[PDB]
Amino acid sequence: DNSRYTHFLTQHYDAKPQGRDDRYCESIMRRRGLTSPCKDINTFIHGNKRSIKAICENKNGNPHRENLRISKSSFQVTTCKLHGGSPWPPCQYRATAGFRNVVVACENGLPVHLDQSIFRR
Ligand SMILES: [N]
Ligand SMILES: [Pt+2]
Repeated sequence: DNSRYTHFLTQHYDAKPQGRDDRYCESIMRRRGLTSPCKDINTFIHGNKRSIKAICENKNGNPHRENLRISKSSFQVTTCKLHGGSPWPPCQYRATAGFRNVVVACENGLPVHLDQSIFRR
């Protein structure tokens, strides 16, 4: 099984978003099915899928806290934060474009969870 890996990618991977504005967040949250109810905060990693998997092995990661891993590389990311309001569509989102290392949980050398706490801030 890799269902938790492809689910991590649907929820937290966007290869090349072009524009990382409010409208982009509002669009992608709908496409990835995170608007029923409106997810309060969600982060998309950009760039190569290769380098995100490599976080699970010592090449591109370290141990972090209890169950997690933090990346050695920095990643282009966009955080989408809910304005208002209602936990029900329509969901408006504020986009914050960042560049830093990511915290994930790994299993079978694949990321299966993103720690959103480092992007709440
Ligand atoms: N996740
Ligand atoms: Pt998760």
